[PDB]
Amino acid sequence: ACDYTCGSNCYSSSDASTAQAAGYKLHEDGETVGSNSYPHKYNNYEGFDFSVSSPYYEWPILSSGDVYSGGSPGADRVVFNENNQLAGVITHTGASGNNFVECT
Ligand SMILES: Nc1nc2c(ncn2[C@@H]2O[C@H](CO)[C@@H](O)[C@H]2OP(=O)(O)O)c(=O)[nH]1
Ligand SMILES: [Ca+2]
Repeated sequence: ACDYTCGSNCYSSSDASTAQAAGYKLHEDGETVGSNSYPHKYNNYEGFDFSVSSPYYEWPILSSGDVYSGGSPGADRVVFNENNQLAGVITHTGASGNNFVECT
């Protein structure tokens, strides 16, 4: 079973932790990758009720299992905070425009 289901993409807790670890390191080093400059601040326009405090940052999580290193980000993202705590896994899949919905 999936710990996080983003549209049709299936992720385990280990997949999320791995992506988060990569995103947080770039965050700490002040580096970004990709045309959308990931990781970057997640403003939470959606108003999701995360259990951890902000600021929030988003980083792509890939269905391929690989760690994001540039190129197409896909529709899924892991959201983490300044304390390197996982806030949630969200996706553009099933959401209108550039909005996000949480992965179930
Ligand atoms: N939907 C959404 N987009 C956000 C949020 N925070 C930042 N963004 C960014 O704001 C713009 C919305 O059009 C995009 O550049 C989007 O980046 P991503 O596409 O990389 O997520 C957020 O909380 N919700
Ligand atoms: Ca996996």
